[PDB]
Amino acid sequence: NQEDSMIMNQSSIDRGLFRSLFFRSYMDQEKKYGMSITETFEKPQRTNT
Amino acid sequence: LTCPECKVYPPKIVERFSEGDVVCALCGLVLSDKLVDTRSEWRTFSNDDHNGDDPSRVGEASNPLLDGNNLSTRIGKGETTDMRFTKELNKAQGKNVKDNEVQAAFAKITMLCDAAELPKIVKDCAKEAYKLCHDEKTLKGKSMESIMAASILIGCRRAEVARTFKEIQSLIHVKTKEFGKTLNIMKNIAQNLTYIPRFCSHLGLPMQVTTSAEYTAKKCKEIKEIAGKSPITIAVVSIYLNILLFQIPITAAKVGQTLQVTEGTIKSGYKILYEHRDKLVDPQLIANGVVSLDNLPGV
Amino acid sequence: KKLMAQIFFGPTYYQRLRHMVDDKIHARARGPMQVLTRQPVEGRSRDGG
Amino acid sequence: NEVFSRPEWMILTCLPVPPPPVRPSISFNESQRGEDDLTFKLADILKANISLETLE
Amino acid sequence: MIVPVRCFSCGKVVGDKWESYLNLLQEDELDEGTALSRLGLKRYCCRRMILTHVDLIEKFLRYNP
Amino acid sequence: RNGPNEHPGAKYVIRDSGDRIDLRYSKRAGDIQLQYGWKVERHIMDNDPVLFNRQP
Amino acid sequence: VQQLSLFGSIGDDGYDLLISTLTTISGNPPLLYNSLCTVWKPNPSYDVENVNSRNQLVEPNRIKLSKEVPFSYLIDETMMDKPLNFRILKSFESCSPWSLQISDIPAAGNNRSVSMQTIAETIILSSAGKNSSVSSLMNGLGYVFEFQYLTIGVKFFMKHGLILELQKIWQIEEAGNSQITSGGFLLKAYINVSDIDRINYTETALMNLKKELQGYIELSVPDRQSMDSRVA
RNA sequence: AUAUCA
Ligand SMILES: [Mg+2]
Ligand SMILES: [Zn+2]
Ligand SMILES: [Zn+2]
Repeated sequence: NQEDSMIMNQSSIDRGLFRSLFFRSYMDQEKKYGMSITETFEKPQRTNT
Repeated sequence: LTCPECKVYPPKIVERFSEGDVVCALCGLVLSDKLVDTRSEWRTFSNDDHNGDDPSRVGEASNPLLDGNNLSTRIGKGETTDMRFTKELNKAQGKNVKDNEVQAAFAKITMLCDAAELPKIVKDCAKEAYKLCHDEKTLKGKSMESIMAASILIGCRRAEVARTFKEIQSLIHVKTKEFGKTLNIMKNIAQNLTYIPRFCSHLGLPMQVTTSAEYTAKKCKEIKEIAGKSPITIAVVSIYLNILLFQIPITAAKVGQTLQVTEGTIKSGYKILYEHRDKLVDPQLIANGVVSLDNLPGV
Repeated sequence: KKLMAQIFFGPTYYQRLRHMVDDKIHARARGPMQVLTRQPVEGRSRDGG
Repeated sequence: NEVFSRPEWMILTCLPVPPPPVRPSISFNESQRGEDDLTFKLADILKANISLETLE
Repeated sequence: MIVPVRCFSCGKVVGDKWESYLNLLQEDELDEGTALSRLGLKRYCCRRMILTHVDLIEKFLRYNP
Repeated sequence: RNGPNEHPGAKYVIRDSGDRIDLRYSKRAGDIQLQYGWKVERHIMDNDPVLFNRQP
Repeated sequence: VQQLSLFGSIGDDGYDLLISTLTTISGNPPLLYNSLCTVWKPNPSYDVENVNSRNQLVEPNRIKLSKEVPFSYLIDETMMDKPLNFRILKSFESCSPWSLQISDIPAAGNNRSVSMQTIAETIILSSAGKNSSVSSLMNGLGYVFEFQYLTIGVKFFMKHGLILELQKIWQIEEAGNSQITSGGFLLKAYINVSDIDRINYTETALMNLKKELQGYIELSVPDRQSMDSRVA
């Protein structure tokens, strides 16, 4: 706990002390590139992708 | 790329981006070591840097599909600038400048879409339809304000943005038969359901009415009850049937006004559909007030 | 065994801060390179050096 | 210096054009393409040049 | 949000005691310090668990789906 | 043999030939028979000298 | 086990000369021998992931079962009463013990002076129970019979554990046995190595034999891919 | 570009 460090009760941590939820959100667009080119939502196949 | 050691026809290879290597998944031979981040590399061309402080920002993105490849900066005011040299170097760009100015007809399309409440994908199709047909000998000498009025319905008819030809007649301009022939010589190089949302909104009807009118109109066509009447009339008629069936009614005069049809014509379609009103309605329609199928005007 | 010292003990309101070791930790040994300079890319995010 | 730096060599008559490594391009998605600011600035030099050549 | 089962410091089940505590306050009018002690919560580690709880769950329930 | 996942393991094998063997994917990551002069790119291990630094 | 080897070949007519040469070079005449090998592969009807309990990639491979057979099982009546010596080759309840082997594709390396192959082997001594046939046992492991071949030949014991086999191979099927070596004999020189030293020493022994036969018969390193039994 | 970290 020297030089601004601290000791935590590992027992307490198990009991839920200081736990937190974490939510990240990923976004994605299906963009339209002009008259013909359009992105697609699908599972890509490794042979033609 | 294909592994020099193995060589199987479907060349199974992975891009281990994290270690910056391109590996053959079978033998494990590394096929490349120099590997670049395309996201961050693209960040150097299209960034958020408008001020000019980013040393990473060093290029700019262009659109080779629409404006070809015309690289050109603009003489403008900087921090330490005399307003004299800007004028001279700009008055000097005037002598070096016809078709490089007809690109301001894109500004005519952009200002028309924004006046017609049209999306960013429609403008870019109208600008590509106009670039590939404004110098055609097949169009020759058509009304130059009616060939760009026709390329907006060409851009809307691919981007799935419902816009009747009479909707673009209201914008500019359009001479009907003149921008109707031009809409065909370029084409060589709507439905009931389309109008229903807008007309209903102006009508001030509920979702329930809209849905039923929408169902009736489709059935009317499916049934082929209205042989050749214009879809706008069909829709206005169907709106009349459904609305009359529900509590908040709208009259022919009011429906016609919104649909931009005439009561007589709405009457014409309506009576044709009325006979099969039963078949027309959605099944779980709830006629309210006092308007059941039997009671509908029948007019 | 009793401590020769007596400890100042009691509840104190402690806060959990946004800086957690696992979102910080980073190591690299050959990886993605810039195009222009042909040097290691930037930031933990990009697996930079 | 008579060998490496005669004063006549300060005024530009010919312009060394740097290769792509110095001004990389990127080809995104057929309707998106990114050129380096130098490639822009060069094209202006060229355009301004081609113009003045025609005038003389 | 939602009463902790077990006190962090010693792990005495505190999960059962919530409603009982909230009851000894409304129904019995009793002060917080006596209710806690009635419920046998003697060590301050256990006391702080109930005394300083904020049952946010009850607000969370106020939203429809 | 330990490989890239076990602690005292290795990531690559560099042959005389110059080409890098990725122990993570090479089908021969098991039956890899070393030759004097090759390089094994092995994990950092207890008692290796390393530069430690605190910025500024 | 590490098997270091070199291969060669000769046509039927080169037999006597080769036997005479190897007899003088090694000091001993040839010794007749045979072996039956049955190869098995993972059952295709069953399918399992190809990974460890540690989630590490495992490559599916064939298992080779090999044993001998009494020579009398290879001599018909036309073969009857013919010196049971090297010249014979020209005119061409429970389970038994077997040798079970799984081998790896030879060590990689350009300009290898010999082929070097790792071989995992165990010995099957006997069986008991319901399905005690070696076939059932292989099935119990999740394998099925694929193919099998008979090899007949003569061998020579030389110095430092070097062994030379002159062999003929026949694949066995009800449709008939076809001689893979039709035309001549497959020549094999090898040493089995259970330290780098003994490996470089063994290479030398093989290299000296190659050197000693240069001009007459050539011994070379076969293609790694031709010594890979992995299923695919 | 802002916010932030020692
Ligand atoms: Mg500090
Ligand atoms: Zn490979
Ligand atoms: Zn407690």
